[PDB]
This record gives sequence, C-alpha cells and structure tokens, in this order.
Amino acid sequence: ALRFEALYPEGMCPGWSVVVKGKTSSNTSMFEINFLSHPGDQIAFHFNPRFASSRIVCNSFLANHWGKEEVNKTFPFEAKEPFQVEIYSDQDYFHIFIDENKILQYKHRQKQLSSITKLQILNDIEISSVEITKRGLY
Amino acid sequence: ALRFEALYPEGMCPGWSVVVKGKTSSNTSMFEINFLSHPGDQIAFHFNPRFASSRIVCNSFLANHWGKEEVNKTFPFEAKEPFQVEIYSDQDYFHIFIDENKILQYKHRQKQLSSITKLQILNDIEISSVEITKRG
Ligand SMILES: OC[C@H]1O[C@@H](O[C@H]2[C@H](O)[C@@H](O)[C@@H](O)O[C@@H]2CO)[C@H](O)[C@@H](O)[C@H]1O
Repeated sequence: ALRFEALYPEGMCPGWSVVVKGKTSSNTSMFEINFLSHPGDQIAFHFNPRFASSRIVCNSFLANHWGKEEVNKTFPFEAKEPFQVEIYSDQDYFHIFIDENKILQYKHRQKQLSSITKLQILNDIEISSVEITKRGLY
Repeated sequence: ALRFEALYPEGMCPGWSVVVKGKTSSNTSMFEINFLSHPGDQIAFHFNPRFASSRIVCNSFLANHWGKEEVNKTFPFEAKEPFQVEIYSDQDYFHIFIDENKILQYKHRQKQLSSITKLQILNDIEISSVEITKRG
C-alpha cells in the first residue's frame, strides 16, 4: 500500500535531497521509493529494496512500461532495524546514500527533471521521518 | 497556488511534527499551512500568516462553515527572509514554533485526529525544506 506521497509542483529535481527514515516489518517483503513526473505519473526513478533476495532493484517506468533493471548487490538493510536512505539528484544522476555511505547512482532516463514533482513510498516500510530539502547543485 | 502537499494515509496526527523552511517572495502577501482530514480533504486546521496586516489567522472548516478565527497576539515573521516553522500535535493542541520558540497553541476542534492524513502549503512561500517526523 501507499505509505507516503508528496507533491511539489515547482519540480523537486535536480537539486533536492529526500531523506527517508524507518524500518521494515518483515524479513521477506520489500518497499519502494518512486519519483514521478507529470504528465502521466511516469516513474522517473524507482528504488526497490527486496529483502527476500537482499538486492536493490532500480528502474524507470516510461512509455507505460519498465526499462532495463539495474540490480545492486549492496544491501545495507536488515529486517526491523532502523535505516536512513538519502536520495539526491544532480544534472546526471540520482545518488543514494544509506546510513551515510554511498551505495549507488542511477543515471537519469527521464531527462525532463523539472517535471518530477511527486515522491511516493510504498509497501513494507514503517516511516519515522521524511525530509525533502533543497540542497542546490555543485 | 499549491506549493506542497503530503499524504500519510495511516494518519499524521497526533504525535507528529511538520517543519517548514522557506521565505516569502512578497512583503505583503500571505501563505497558509492546512492540515486536512479524510475523507474529503476537510480543513481541520488552517494556519495563515498574513503579511499585509502582520496577523496570523487560525481556524477550522467544520460543520459546513469556517469557525471563529483566532487572531494571534504577535507576528514574529519577517517577509523575504528565511524562516523555520514547526507545527507539533499532541492530544489537545497544535503547537506552533518559529526558530524553536512557541508562537501559539490551537486547541483541536476536529477530534478525529487520526483522520488527518494530509499537509498542504499554499500561496506566498518559497519552500526550502519540509520535514514530517513521527515523534516517538
Ligand atoms: O523493474 C522494476 C520492477 O519490477 C517489477 O517486477 C518484475 C520482476 O522484477 C521481473 O523479474 C519480472 O518477473 O517482471 C516483473 C514485472 O515487470 C515490479 O512489479 C515493479 O514493482 C518494479 O519493481
């Protein structure tokens, strides 16, 4: 189910950081953080830790379908243990830091960054905080 | 216009903080932060700093009408300068702070606190941060 959604119509990319703190309930489920663009609620960036396999799957949902999965074996999550995920965007990538360590970068596929106005968090995450902050560029 | 909206379907009241950082663009416009209840996006709490008169108005839209306005004694905001406002809810009030100093408390009128699932920010505020945190 949808756990959290935010809308910032002026565009929350590039140059914004999103920090999500929480924990899972289960050791076999998953959660996801999505950045959506208008029109059409296309998913510019989907970040999906899958606890059953301890893999992070990232992708984009453009033209009504997923593209190529980018799968990461770095999995700094454990069931029921609090975590902090920070996602920051520049002109070129989304950058993911978990528990203050850099984990991965995901190259933009949706180039219309300013049309990314929505953040969505779904499935097995008990959220303690969401922060959305303008951090500038380099 | 709508500047920001957040939805937490499990209910973001009581026992949550919302911290908004930003600044106004004008010397004499206004902005508002509204907490909305489900179903219907109903205005459980409306917080409205009005820079033309330098007055804060708080109210609720309940039983089909706006209630009695609470006009705050003080107006600590300065236009065109960054501020940090926090709204924290307990069982009895919304508590509002600027620079971590309390400005006012507003007694809950909508008692269905758990149905308050949305935060909405409208009009003259250039947002630099929104933080929504469960205080537990
Ligand atoms: O690529 C990201 C998404 O994957 C979807 O699941 C895929 C699955 O990973 C793949 O192995 C195959 O079975 O097709 C599935 C459907 O496309 C998820 O459903 C979706 O939520 C994204 O995570």
